[PDB]
Amino acid sequence: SIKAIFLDMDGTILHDNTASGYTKEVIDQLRAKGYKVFLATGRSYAEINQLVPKGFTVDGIISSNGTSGEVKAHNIFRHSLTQEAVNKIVQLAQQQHIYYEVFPFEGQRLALQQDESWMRGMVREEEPQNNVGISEWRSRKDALKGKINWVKTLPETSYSKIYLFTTDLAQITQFRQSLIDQQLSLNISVSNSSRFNAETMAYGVDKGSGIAEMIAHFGIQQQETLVIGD
Amino acid sequence: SIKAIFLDMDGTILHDNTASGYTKEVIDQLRAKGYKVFLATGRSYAEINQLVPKGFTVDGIISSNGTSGEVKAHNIFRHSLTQEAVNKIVQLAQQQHIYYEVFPFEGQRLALQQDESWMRGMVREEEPQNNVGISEWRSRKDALKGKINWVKTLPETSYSKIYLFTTDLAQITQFRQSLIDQQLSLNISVSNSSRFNAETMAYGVDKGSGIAEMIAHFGIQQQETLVIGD
Repeated sequence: SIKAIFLDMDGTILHDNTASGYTKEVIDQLRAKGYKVFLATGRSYAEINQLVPKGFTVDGIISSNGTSGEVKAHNIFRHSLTQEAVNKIVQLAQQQHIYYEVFPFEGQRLALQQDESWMRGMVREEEPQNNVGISEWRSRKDALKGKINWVKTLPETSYSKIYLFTTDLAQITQFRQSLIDQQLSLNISVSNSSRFNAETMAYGVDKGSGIAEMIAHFGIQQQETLVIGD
Repeated sequence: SIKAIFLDMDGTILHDNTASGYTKEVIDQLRAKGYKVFLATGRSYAEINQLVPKGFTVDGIISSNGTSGEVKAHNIFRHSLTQEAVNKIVQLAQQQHIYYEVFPFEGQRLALQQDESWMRGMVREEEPQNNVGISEWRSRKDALKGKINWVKTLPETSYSKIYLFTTDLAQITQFRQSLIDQQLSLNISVSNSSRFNAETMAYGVDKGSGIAEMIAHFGIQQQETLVIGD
């Protein structure tokens, strides 16, 4: 029987959205009935906190794709890339003109200002290019419009992940494989959501590991946990 | 251990609403995991069916506030007032200028043309009157704008419920009591959602009885059922 429920979402349904009320109400009910209820999100803790309505409460949140966990506004884990890994991955990307976004745990995603013009160049067109999906194309255009902090030099801070993209399929296939080849040297796990991308996070860390860490904190077993949503 | 989940809602969450998709998706997942998932609604089966997005699927629906149950587009119970009760309640309401809406299981709620003048007059003001809540006031104005079928004579059809309203507190208090007083003679149960209203349905019938009938249809027990939502 279930003691923990995880809801995976991007937060948007908690805002303006007339369903935020219903979702908040359902979570309150579940919690009142004795369930521990958790959010899982790819968004950062700060972002998800900004989106949710006033009074919205869960027993915990795993954010940044399983790399962070928060309970009563206290961090219980924060799994970072090494600074050395970040620097090497960004170096390789730049050298190959692979569009990249570096995600800190706090603040905007970022990229080096010296790479701004070729990154903007790569998604210049309004229509998606070279078989890239509508959704990923729009996401890149939206990110270039106002979500990237263009920095002169990479900040020294804890880093959740790096996203890598290009419209050149052969190039990204090869680059993704080069990261896989270095999984154990850089201590990273490599994932991808399209054939045009890759993401690198700390080795062995993902939404699943985040869920395991969160339920372990509450003394709940995997077979007592229900995971639903995105 | 839970085998059945009932979601209580008015349907609108499933409409253009970018939450419609998430809700459908969550229901698909729960059903794929082996739960029986049901809707419970105050709307009619026909209304709720045209609100939901395409491909939306549940194991059953209880509608019209527990008075109708549907499984695979077939009716499994349809609990009606008597024609005699409907006629009597309407007569009493008319005599006392208690605003009324008679709800068939199919088609628009209805009221008699001969009563249109004083029904519309009662809620003519844009400002809520006599302490009536904003919500209930707006509901009455919305109903009068285009949700009522004004008939010369009441159709002979199965009827789910009668809603009763007035801005005269003393009058609805007494009228509500009069219906309670006749609960066993008319074979009705009386509920109310504000001090300005009353609703009459078949004796013993409500959302709870509909839930009970629906889970018994699937051989699931009450303690195996989770009920969340409105």
